Amino acid sequence: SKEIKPIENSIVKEIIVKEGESVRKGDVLLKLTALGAEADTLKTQSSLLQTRLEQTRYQILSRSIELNKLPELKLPDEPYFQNVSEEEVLRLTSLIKEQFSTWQNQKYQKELNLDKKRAERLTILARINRYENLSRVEKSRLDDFRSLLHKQAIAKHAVLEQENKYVEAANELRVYKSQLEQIESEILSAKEEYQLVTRLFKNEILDKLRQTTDNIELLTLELEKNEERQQASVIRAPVSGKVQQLKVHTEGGVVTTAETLMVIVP
Ligand SMILES: [Zn+2]
Repeated sequence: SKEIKPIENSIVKEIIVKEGESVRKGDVLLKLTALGAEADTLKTQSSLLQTRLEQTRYQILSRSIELNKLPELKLPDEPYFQNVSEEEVLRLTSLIKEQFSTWQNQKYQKELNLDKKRAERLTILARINRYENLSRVEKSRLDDFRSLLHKQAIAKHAVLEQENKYVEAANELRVYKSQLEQIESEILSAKEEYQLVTRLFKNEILDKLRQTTDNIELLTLELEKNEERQQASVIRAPVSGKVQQLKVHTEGGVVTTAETLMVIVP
């Protein structure tokens, strides 16, 4: 007495009723899935898996920053990590290893420069000490010399050459002191270069981790829509009675909203 049509163009997921079967109002007759829903959901799920792999990547790298060494490169076994291919895991671990290696090498280069500057500073300090001691010695010998001038116990020539020696010592000292100031400045700059590497690495990891979080959020919303559309529609008997004129026996075939799948009499 009443015709049964699908609310939307779909695929016959399950045929529960047979021809001539008696059903009550509310009994399930047919379950349908909307066309193209499973493929869409599959796509969204794939994207989710990828984004989560990336999330794992940047989490591991952040941890490696905190440890200055890589943690164990394994996926946690959570339900979103149930359909991961060997290729995806390999790609993940390779990416992690390569980024960590590059970071470490950059650090080591800047640290190398810094250490070179430190060694140079040590050398400069040694020279400064040397010529300060030399300067003072020549100055004292010269002072002893030049008032022997005023008691005419020494030649002017000896005085001139001692003054020459002292002057050279003092000039060398001044030069190396200036060099000390400059190298100290360069050491400061080198420290800032060394620190900048890890600073930027840490920042970039935080940024990417945030991005993956946002992406997981949006993809989750899209997945929610997909799951809402994909969930099987159930057709329940609007009245109790007999199933007649059933024109559906193939699971997996297409039915349209204009098609009468069966009638329930009366
Ligand atoms: Zn001379």
